[PDB]
Amino acid sequence: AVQQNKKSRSARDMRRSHDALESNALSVEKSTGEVHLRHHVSPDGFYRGRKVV
Amino acid sequence: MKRTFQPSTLKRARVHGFRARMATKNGRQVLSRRRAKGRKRLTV
Amino acid sequence: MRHRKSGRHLSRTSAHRKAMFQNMAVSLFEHELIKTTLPKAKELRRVAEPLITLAKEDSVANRRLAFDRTRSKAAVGKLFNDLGKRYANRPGGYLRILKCGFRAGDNAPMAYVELVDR
Amino acid sequence: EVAAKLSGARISAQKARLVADQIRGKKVGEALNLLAFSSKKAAEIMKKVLESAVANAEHNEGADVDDLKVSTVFVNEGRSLKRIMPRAKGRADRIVKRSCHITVKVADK
Amino acid sequence: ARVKRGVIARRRHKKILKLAKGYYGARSRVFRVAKQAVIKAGQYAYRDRRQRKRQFRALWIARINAGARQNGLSYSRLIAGLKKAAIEIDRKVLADLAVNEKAAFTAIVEKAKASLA
RNA sequence: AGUUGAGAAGCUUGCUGGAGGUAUCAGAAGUGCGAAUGCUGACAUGAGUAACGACAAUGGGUGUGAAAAACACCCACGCCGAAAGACCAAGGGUUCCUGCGCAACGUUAAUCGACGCAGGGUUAGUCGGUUCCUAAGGCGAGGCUGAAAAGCGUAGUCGA
RNA sequence: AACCCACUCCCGUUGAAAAGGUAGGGGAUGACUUGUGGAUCGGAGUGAAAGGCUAAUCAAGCUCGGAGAUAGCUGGUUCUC
RNA sequence: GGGGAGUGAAAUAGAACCUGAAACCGUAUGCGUACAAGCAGUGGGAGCCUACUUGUUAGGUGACUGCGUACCUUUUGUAU
RNA sequence: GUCAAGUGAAGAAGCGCAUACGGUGGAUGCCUUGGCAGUCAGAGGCGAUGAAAGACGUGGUAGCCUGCGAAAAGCUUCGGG
Repeated sequence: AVQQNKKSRSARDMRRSHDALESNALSVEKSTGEVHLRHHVSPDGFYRGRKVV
Repeated sequence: MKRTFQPSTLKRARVHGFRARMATKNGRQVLSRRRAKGRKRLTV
Repeated sequence: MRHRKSGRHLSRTSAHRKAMFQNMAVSLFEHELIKTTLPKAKELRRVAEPLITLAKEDSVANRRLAFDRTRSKAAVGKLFNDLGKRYANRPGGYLRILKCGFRAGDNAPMAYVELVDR
Repeated sequence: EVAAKLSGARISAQKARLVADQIRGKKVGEALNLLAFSSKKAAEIMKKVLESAVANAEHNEGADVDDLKVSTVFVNEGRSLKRIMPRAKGRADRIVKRSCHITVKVADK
Repeated sequence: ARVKRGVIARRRHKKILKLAKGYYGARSRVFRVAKQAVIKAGQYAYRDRRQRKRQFRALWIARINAGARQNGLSYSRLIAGLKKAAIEIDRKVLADLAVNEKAAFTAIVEKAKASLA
């Protein structure tokens, strides 16, 4: 089951009009002052004003 | 699924070797063709 | 359709789950903090916490009911002597789960699972 | 306006323009936060390229990192590598291992 | 005298691709499709130097019809009355006077009604 | 880009390029490409889709690292066990080991490797071969035969 | 049982596999299976015979030549008025 | 792998290195595109945007609208 | 001011066209240490004094070419430079 015509630029790009990205769930610790994911331990091991690791 | 090349160095050298080619008239002219073409091996 | 159906398959047989979960229980009772995937952390808390609740009471029946489902002598000794006298006045929730980024090779969402008074 | 370029990144261009579309026009610290927490390979690569562009602006000019804005990101295509995957019934197919060229162009406008 | 034909083939393809620019997709950028689109544009343009003279005449006739009916006359009665008289004035400037100079067009339709056709 | 011709086309110029070009009129042609399921290279589309190679099975800890699901070690879990274990012939030909490495190769990553670079490692009177002997079969002084090439063969002498 | 085979289903058909896998199946002290070496070859071999096999090729292998065979057939044949 | 600095007449001659076309893939700017049905053009045509210097111009888009079933080859005949 | 009716400019997930810069890619131009075809000459063979064609060695670094041959990128003599 193949195409009978190659697809154009336009329809190729309209297909991929949906596959753009997001990850905006960042936040800053009040204690240390660094960015980390929401609800996640910091890359320097802090979580809600406390070192955990 | 057994394949068609089953290697043996003795059967190699006795069918296609140097002395087998130089035993017969036609193998001597195999070597002279294959030497006239300029080949590096000439006994395979 | 899994309406109201607990437990998760984790791409495994049931015996594989049982081995992996009592391994993680034993490893958490020795180290008190391990590092694992977030769904295996969500399913460890249903295996590992009844063992501590069982360990809050010293009986021979309790220590070989612990032993047949955490089958290592060292974790039955770590329970009933350390974890179970510590957690004797806490009504559940003996371990917490803290999400910690993603694994580098996959994107497996990672979590730390930690005994609460460590 | 200061560039940094990676000529030949072992990701393909279509996969890298996804992350390239995601930092374009942003502030540099915002862009570094986005790239440092993204789930992808192109963000590791493009974060290293953005670090290089920023440090080029710090050392070859006098711009502060707070002033800088990532102004032009574009991913061109690099030289592919041409390899064989053996398939069934004796048939061989060509794999192209695509590469790409990442250019981050930081500026203070 | 071996003669290498890649320098003239290029200029002939540039000429065809320049004539094809503004077109959709491969109609403007690959030669075997741009060539057909340029030939087809040429046929339509030949045909439409004719249909231009057909289409403007109908628009003039429709505007003269609309202007003459405001003064109580058809198009066809107007064209008949402008030949019971002798006006030798065409559909183009009558449509222009129908839109722009309406009193002059009213004078023309009254001299057609004056010839009672 | 402009411009001039009915056309093939011509002419003038901005940028690029950085060493050749050929008014005119003649001579000569490997003289003009869109098609030949045309040849050869590059690159599309399908599509970031299908797959990633038996459904023995993995989970933590610790280290190293720029970075570890995958390397190493520890703890534990499974799997083979007339083999998924040890070994000899054949075939291969350095793949073996140790340092350093990770571009490419490895259907992912790799700090690991049957991969790259450089070094080292293979010790025999007794184990295998040569050497001694012959089987099938080969070759074969002379010899019989055959347009020639050669065929067959005696003495012989190779051949495990 | 090993080993040798290949009757059935299902899968697979762009395969893990240019003929397999898993379940079952036939022979399994013989007209058996197999290693190593050797012999027979292209109107020519070998064949418990099917046009089977003779290097994934077989109603006449492969390769190189005659050779640019031949084709009343098919396809194509390039700038301008 | 780059950003400078140097060499060089020239490094967008930097070693995959003279020139560096087309296919194909991008980023930026302008304009048009989410009530509209088909070989994607062509005739008409508003609007907008740039250069000019303004106008009865030049370039770019082209809402809307009339007509409009590619090219080849073969055929009595092909959008087929 | 309110309420009706009429009318409709921006606001593009993405696309299209033009333009300008890029990337890929190797055409084109120019170039040649390689070929091709003749003319005029040569000398028409080499080998049991071991050939053509090779294998292995040969160097301070040492792989492969090219020379050499355990005297091994060379040895002895004449001659030229």
